[PDB]
Amino acid sequence: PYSSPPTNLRSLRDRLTQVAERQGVVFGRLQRHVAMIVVAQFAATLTDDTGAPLLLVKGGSSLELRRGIPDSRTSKAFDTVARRDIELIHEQLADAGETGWEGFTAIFTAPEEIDVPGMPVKPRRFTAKLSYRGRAFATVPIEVSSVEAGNADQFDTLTSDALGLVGVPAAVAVPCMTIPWQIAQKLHAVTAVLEEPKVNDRAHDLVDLQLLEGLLLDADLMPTRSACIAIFEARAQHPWPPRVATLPHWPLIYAGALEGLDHLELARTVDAAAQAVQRFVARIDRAT
Ligand SMILES: Nc1ccn([C@@H]2O[C@H](COP(=O)(O)OP(=O)(O)OP(=O)(O)O)[C@@H](O)[C@H]2O)c(=O)n1
Repeated sequence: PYSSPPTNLRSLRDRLTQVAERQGVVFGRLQRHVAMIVVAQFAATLTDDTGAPLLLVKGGSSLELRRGIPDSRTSKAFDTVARRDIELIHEQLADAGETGWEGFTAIFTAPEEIDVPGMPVKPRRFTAKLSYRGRAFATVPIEVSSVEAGNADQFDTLTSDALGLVGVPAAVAVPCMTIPWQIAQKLHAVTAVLEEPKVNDRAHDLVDLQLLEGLLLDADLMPTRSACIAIFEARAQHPWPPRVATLPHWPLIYAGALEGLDHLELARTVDAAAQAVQRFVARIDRAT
């Protein structure tokens, strides 16, 4: 246990290395995780007139927070749903990063519209360039999506002790989109059928959906069913409940997304994973 915060970036990295070995995770994953937590602390300063967050973490970053680095895929971005339009979010995020948090500071690049087949609204992507006490520490890709069907009306508050473990004591509170909404979105995405030149490549959703099933309590099954219906209705595309199919190019992609997750009970083949998520769909659909 450290008595005080790292005096500089060198000490922070040395401490991260120390915690990574003790925890048995890869240093670069832990460093990404810590940088994402730091970004979340800037994001958490964005609030409406009632103190409620303007930004909720979702996607792979949400799963990492809920399950831990060992039990989740590498998250590619700090992915969020936003209750305000991107220009306000960016302006307040940039101000938060300039003011800093526990010695960390951030510069945010200009947002850019992203293409993502199947979503009603194109998300915006940009980058946070984080420093620790004036030394470049890491860059965190950030993704921001519009609300959908009331998916930001509720949230959970996640915590990590990763920064405490390197001696940064402030409280971590990460507002996160709820598991029922997160299931609804991923179920829609993995079952969407794209225009025939384009093809659906989201075999990794079959991993995330198995991971989410492991988190869901039965008391939230009927909430999840309603959230699935709301998402499928709002998106005005294929109907609920969907058929969880696979495509011929998915096997290698599904195997890649499993990398490092063997200690879990995940379906070993992609077609087995599709049938397991199909069973999940049926369980959700019967919780009336
Ligand atoms: N048709 C789609 C595509 C994606 N998403 C949402 O956008 C997020 C980002 O998708 P992606 O870019 O593929 O990242 P992740 O799925 O979170 O994980 P990874 O990039 O590591 O594969 C997902 O979590 C999901 O909530 C969605 O709702 N519908």
